Amino acid sequence: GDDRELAILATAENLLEDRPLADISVDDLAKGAGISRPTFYFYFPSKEAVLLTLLDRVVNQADMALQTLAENPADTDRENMWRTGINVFFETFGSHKAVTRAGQAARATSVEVAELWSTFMQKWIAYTAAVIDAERDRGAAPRTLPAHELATALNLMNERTLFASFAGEQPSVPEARVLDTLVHIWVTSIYGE
Amino acid sequence: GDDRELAILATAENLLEDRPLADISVDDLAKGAGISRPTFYFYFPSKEAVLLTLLDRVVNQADMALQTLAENPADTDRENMWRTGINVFFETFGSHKAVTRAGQAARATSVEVAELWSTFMQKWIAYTAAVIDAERDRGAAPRTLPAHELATALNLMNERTLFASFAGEQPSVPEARVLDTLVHIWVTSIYGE
Ligand SMILES: Cc1nc(-c2ccc(S(=O)(=O)NCCC(C)C)cc2)cs1
Ligand SMILES: Cc1nc(-c2ccc(S(=O)(=O)NCCC(C)C)cc2)cs1
Repeated sequence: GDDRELAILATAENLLEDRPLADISVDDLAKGAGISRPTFYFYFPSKEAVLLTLLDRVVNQADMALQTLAENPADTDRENMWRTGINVFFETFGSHKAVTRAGQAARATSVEVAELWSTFMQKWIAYTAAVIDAERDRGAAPRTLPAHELATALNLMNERTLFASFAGEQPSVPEARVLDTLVHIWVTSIYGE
Repeated sequence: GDDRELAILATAENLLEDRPLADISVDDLAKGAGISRPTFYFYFPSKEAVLLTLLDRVVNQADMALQTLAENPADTDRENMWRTGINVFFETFGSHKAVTRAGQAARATSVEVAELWSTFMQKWIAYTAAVIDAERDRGAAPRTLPAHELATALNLMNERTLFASFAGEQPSVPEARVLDTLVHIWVTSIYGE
């Protein structure tokens, strides 16, 4: 009953490691979760909607993980704070590469995939600006760029660059170097200047 | 003869201001340039190949423009040097928004659009790292991150963020704020930490 949903979801995740959404049919999703095509249609309107449910769970996992960090401050320097935060995304999306890759491709195609991405980006940017602002108020960060514009550009960098790394794109920062790379750019631009 | 090619190219550019490639047919390209469908096929294999020729000319215009700057150093501070360079891309792509937007969408679909992008990105990154390195050698920039990894991340930021701005995406930096925003992040991260 609820198993079947999870099974359809685990099946699409597995099949996306090997091939793109366009190359996975409803039939393959049904088969893999051990159910018929019309039983599939009872849980999902389309394969597309399977991607979106997967993407939704990744995005919320990153989100919840970032909330957790916010409710319990790590006893540490300013560099490590930023690093820990950026690491929520590196680990969460980086443990879900096929879904990341496919969810990103679907922004071109699906207005809901586009709007789910857009909603959380705005949320993660507003939080980065709140923290930059907090940092400015206590006198640790200088008042340079508008905090919101700086956070916008830093979030957008992290999106393209984390995602280029996970996909092994040319060019990209090697995955084992990407965290350090982002964290130097966040910390120099936030504290410098 | 050669007019016809330019006319087909100017027509696709115009039609892309209003609608996506998928919504422009070969027929519309033919009509707009004042020729038949089969006369179209004599200049181009597909609409797709029309996009790619347009994208090729934009990319080379940015490229040539960046070469020019390199052959005649502006008599100026380090911030303005970077600003002038980033401005080549802001102006070039930003004067060609529909082609930018469509060329970017086509990376998902066209291996040649993907490979043309990938080739110039590698070139623009190698040049940014050469200049960062040069800057380190003269003692103006500190040896922090590997120059090539830093340039990778800065180029990728500029791509997503310039392109998000030109498309009016949510979120995005306002277009009238994006240059200043990028330039503070390049200069703090290159000279800081
Ligand atoms: C200590 C703190 N870190 C953050 C924070 C850290 C990283 C990011 S992020 O890496 O820029 N995430 C948004 C884009 C993802 C799709 C890759 C966003 C916010 C906010 S407060
Ligand atoms: C003074 C100099 N500036 C550069 C330089 C400046 C900007 C950029 S760039 O803005 O990062 N361009 C590559 C991506 C485009 C599609 C947006 C790349 C290199 C190299 S040397």
